[PDB]
Amino acid sequence: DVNTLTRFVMEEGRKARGTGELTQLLNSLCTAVKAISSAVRKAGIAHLYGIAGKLDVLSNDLVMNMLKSSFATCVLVSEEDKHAIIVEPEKRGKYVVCFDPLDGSSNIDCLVSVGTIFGIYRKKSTDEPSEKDALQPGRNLVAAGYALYGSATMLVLAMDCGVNCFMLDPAIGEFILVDKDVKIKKKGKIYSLNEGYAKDFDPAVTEYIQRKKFPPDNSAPYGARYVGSMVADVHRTLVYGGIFLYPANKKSPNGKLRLLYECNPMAYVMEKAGGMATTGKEAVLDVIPTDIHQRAPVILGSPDDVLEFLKVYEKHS
Amino acid sequence: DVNTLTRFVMEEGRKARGTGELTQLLNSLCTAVKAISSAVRKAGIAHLYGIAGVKKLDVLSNDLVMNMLKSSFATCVLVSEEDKHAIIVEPEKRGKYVVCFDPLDGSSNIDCLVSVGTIFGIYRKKSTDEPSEKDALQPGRNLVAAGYALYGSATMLVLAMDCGVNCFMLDPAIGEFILVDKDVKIKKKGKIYSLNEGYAKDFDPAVTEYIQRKKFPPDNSAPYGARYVGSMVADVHRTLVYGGIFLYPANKKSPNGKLRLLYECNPMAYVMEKAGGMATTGKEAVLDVIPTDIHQRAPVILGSPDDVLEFLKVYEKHS
Amino acid sequence: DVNTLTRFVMEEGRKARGTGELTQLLNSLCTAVKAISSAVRKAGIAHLYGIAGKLDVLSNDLVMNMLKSSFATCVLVSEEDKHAIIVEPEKRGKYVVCFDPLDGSSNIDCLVSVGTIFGIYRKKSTDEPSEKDALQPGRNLVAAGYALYGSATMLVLAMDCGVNCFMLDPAIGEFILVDKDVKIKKKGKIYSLNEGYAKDFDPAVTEYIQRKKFPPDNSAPYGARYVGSMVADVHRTLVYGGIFLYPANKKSPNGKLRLLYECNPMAYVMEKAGGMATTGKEAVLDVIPTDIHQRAPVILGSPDDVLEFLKVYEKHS
Amino acid sequence: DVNTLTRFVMEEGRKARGTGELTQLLNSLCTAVKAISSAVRKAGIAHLYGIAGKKLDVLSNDLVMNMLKSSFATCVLVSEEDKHAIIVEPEKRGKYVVCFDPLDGSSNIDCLVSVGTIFGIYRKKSTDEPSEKDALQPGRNLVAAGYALYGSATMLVLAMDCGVNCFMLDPAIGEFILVDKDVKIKKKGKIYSLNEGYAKDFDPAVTEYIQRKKFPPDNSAPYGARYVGSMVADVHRTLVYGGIFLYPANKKSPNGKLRLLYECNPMAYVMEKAGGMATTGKEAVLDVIPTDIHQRAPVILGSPDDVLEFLKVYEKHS
Ligand SMILES: Cc1nc(-c2ccc(S(=O)(=O)NC(=O)Nc3ncc(Br)s3)cc2)cs1
Ligand SMILES: Cc1nc(-c2ccc(S(=O)(=O)NC(=O)Nc3ncc(Br)s3)cc2)cs1
Ligand SMILES: Cc1nc(-c2ccc(S(=O)(=O)NC(=O)Nc3ncc(Br)s3)cc2)cs1
Ligand SMILES: Cc1nc(-c2ccc(S(=O)(=O)NC(=O)Nc3ncc(Br)s3)cc2)cs1
Repeated sequence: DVNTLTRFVMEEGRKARGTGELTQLLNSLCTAVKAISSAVRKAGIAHLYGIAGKLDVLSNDLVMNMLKSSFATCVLVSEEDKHAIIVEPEKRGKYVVCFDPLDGSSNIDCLVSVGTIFGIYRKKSTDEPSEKDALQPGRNLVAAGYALYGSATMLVLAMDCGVNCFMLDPAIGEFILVDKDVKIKKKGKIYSLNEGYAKDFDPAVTEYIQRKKFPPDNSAPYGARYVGSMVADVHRTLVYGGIFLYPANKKSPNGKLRLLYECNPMAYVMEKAGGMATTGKEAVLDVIPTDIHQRAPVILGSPDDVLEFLKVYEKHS
Repeated sequence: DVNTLTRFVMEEGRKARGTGELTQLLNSLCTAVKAISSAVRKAGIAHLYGIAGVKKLDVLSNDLVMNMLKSSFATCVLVSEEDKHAIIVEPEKRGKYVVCFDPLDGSSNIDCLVSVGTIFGIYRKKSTDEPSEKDALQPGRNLVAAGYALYGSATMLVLAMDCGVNCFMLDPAIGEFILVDKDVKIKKKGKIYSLNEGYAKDFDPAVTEYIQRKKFPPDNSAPYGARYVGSMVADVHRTLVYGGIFLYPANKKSPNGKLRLLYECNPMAYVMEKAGGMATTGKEAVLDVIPTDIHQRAPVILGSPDDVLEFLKVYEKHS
Repeated sequence: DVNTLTRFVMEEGRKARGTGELTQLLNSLCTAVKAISSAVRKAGIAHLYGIAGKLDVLSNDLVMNMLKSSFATCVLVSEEDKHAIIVEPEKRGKYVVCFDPLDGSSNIDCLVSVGTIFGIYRKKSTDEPSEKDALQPGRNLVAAGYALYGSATMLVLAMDCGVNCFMLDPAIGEFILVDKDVKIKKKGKIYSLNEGYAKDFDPAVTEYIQRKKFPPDNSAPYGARYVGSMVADVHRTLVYGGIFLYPANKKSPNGKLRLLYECNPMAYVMEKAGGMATTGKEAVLDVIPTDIHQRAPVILGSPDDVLEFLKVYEKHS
Repeated sequence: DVNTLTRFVMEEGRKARGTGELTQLLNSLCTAVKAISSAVRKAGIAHLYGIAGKKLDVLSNDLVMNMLKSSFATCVLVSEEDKHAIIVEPEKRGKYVVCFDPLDGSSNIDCLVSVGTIFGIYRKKSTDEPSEKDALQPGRNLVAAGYALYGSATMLVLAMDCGVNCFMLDPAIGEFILVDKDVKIKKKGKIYSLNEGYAKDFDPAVTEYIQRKKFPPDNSAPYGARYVGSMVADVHRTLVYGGIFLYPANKKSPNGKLRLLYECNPMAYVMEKAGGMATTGKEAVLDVIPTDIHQRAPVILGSPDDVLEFLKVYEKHS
């Protein structure tokens, strides 16, 4: 029996007897995602080229304005904005949203896959809302996921009930539920990172990579895949299994990806799917942030693959 | 002044005073591509999941390309990645062109929504014999037109002909390919290398040396970045747009590479060379290989000319 | 501040502190309507004509299956089905829905406007669901409206709070609120009926129309419009004012249009917009039905116009 | 075997061994029509209502004007939206003259009534410098004419010397698919179409003819009545279902209401190529020699038997 994202979320929200605010949040977010998808696939591009005589900016505006007008949020943190955005009192709800409106858009000139990442916290304190309300560890997440604008558009939504995948049918502008209660493979056959930085690798990374090319137990070498867009690489990791790494290097001694709106949502999706996500020293979701734009190293994916990396890492202290 | 793919092609064809057959070819090809794009983006998927109470995409794409080319009255021999033998067009629909295509390259991993694409190469039938598979056994040098459609974050048709390379963006609101990049030229040297390094234990020694030169530059230069989508159209297109180098080389286990010459290597080599880039097997230009089997494989290394030349120096250094 | 149908209905539903079932129903119907629109605009027709080598039934299937799977309905009455459709026990909700899935589709070969008409009732008794639960007078309506597949696609939704109009943005599949709390003109300048059947007119109908063409005073005659598709004609009546008639005559003493899923929803929209809708003998919404497919004469529109018709109608009674 | 509009026109163009200029015109027009369709169906309206924080008839006119100019096929363009004819700049001049109504019926688009685009295409006949006079040709001189109907779906009807062909816009791929080949209208229909709101102004022939439709003197069944009020919608129904369409003169419109250059002549061309008729009462619409690009004309068109029946009544009243 068919189901849509909005209907699925309403049915779960009613079972839980919530106020409805989270459903309003998510529905508004979905409206923003469908709007971004339409622009990313270049609907209307003919008008820009004169038929009748920016993209990361528009995506950010779409998310900001739909979340503000949902009456469900109070603090908004985006990759695009230096400081947290405080929702005006007459539109304030109880939820905090950290998002990357068009992740990977730096290389969008080659039509690489792009996406939107989001993580949702409930505001905890009785104080007036402020940037400090976004400085929660990932354990505190209420919901997280991403929209992938790849060969098709897909929304992956992780909540405490698990992970579910919804395909955008653009003929009717509806997210169709296509993969329920998704679990990642225990172990995969693909590893994913920028090997251009081989010169800067920690020794633990270098050894782990050598095990994938020259397997010590006589198994077959892993394949290598690296789109260079986090949402595409993570979603392949979810679908086919395997492991994704953005460890520390010389240009990025704390890694390059951002903790609040890149690492935490993907880590949350992995763990709800039976996967893992580590910085090397701890779980990503346990990192207590002190800066909304702070960076974090990330290694995630199938549990056997991450655990193997952690064994190698532990060997190097 | 705005321009669309069809009109751009009509204006060039009229200037050249051709019969119109090639324009009819290209127009039918674009229609199948618009149909492929719509299925790839999962238009109508709600019906598969029971909203009202079916072929895999590579099968449907092959049917779309096949049926539009046959019904274009411009073709006589069609080679597809999907079919063991060439298709001979029925006499009442026969035109003068030979088309080799890959209808949905990269679709094996479309379950993760990776970029996919369509690759095509167009030849003039040269012999006066009855049309046959032998008419597709032409070297890449003989191509009249070649290109690809990339179904990525957006859909783009790249069309290379003797006049150069032009890029057309599909506006899905109106189903028209909008001309957005005219007479495109690749960077002389790039900063990205692209290949499956998981198989490093099987690398040819020249591939091992060249890749290490990229990671640990001997001249104190900055190392290159690495990108490998695993879908040829996406990787080659990034190579065209940002410059750099793409490798699917031969090794001991794969002495002739993995990619297919007629409808993967030749069309991309033609696009590269028209953009001021290069494309080599290691031993020669890809477009100079004289094929003997429509599904034969070929090693390919392509991209910015300085990068390809650097590879070829290393390849020669290993005798 | 932008608003969509889903967001608008959730917000009223929260103010009203309801269980959420009605919001679930309407969201499901909305999805069916987007699906009908896509098929009506002939998306994918290329495949029907061989590029790779019914419409009213499909629309009926879309509505039936979306409503059944909403867990909000228990009895479904459609123009397309001889008997009421009883929702299976494990999916039964509290609402009764009467609809015409593709009204006007008889002339769809000429690309005429078509539409979907719906009316929603609360099941009143605790008995086992049966056709009898749909035999409520239009006065009992919880919500009613229509979707018009015209030059664009619009959903007109009438409830106790008034009538609101939503434009389908097909680029993102969202119904945008574009006209809030709409009211009909007190008096209009357009009359609408099939004059080809003039020889069968009731004598009061003949006189009233003659007064529209040959006003006994010094005013200008009314204009005439008749699309032949009820959703199209009633929506024009709502937007521009005026009067729409499908009256009774000697050969059709009860009219031809159907009460449960054409006359009552349109009469309800009219009354919530400050209009009127009469059979000649009483308000349409006061008719107590005895058969789910029963017919009812209907005259509706701007109140001064409807009241003028009743004046002429009394003279011949 | 499937066929599209562009493919259908090229194949006929190759057979005719013409230069390609008309094919270039028509392809450009079809591109503007798809852009109009997308706008008319309100794609992107969410942005106009603030999702991120031109009137339709003006936009449509811009789309046709700019696509035809850039086609290198036209020299004089006449539009319902512009007071004077537009002369194409010299470096873009081709041989064709185009009269069009970019969004006919848009006056009542607030109620989502069907709207449409009407076009008629002429070869420039005079060798003088291009000017407004190059559009003052009788409809008999048309090379191509037709319309796009933005109704429940979008359909393009194309009439040429070879006959009338109907193409359905599949919005999933932005392609016009051939769905009705070489269309012929019914010899006689059962629907008449006109604004009876002007009954007090009808001349006696119109009054008698309508009375014959409601009270048939042969005791046959009355015709049904339909009047959308949008010309493209009413004419298309007439073409598909047969019957008769009327917009006669009245007191507000002593020379008729509909426009000769880009409403009456193109529909008259489509009707006659479909085996129908289209008359002013005094002569065939296509025989009227215009003197002013926006001049009006009375029109009665549709199935041949129905028009011929009207003309007998017209003859009876002298
Ligand atoms: C996939 C999953 N979703 C949830 C979930 C979603 C939303 C909430 S909520 O707090 O927003 N409550 C809420 O919406 N109630 C409602 N009343 C009427 C309507 Br209609 S929806 C609570 C839980 C849990 S697992
Ligand atoms: C981008 C470029 N395209 C070409 C090109 C394209 C097509 C041809 S052709 O042989 O097909 N001739 C042809 O179509 N003539 C025509 N007659 C009437 C119409 Br309308 S089009 C020849 C050259 C060269 S560079
Ligand atoms: C336009 C208008 N709509 C209504 C209306 C609609 C639905 C209902 S309801 O009974 O379904 N309750 C309901 O949905 N509660 C909710 N809780 C949380 C969320 Br999120 S929605 C009640 C009233 C009145 S005027
Ligand atoms: C449906 C119908 N269309 C016509 C028709 C259309 C266009 C012309 S034309 O003068 O433009 N010539 C022309 O296009 N030649 C071409 N050669 C190759 C290509 Br490719 S196009 C002439 C006649 C007649 S009935």
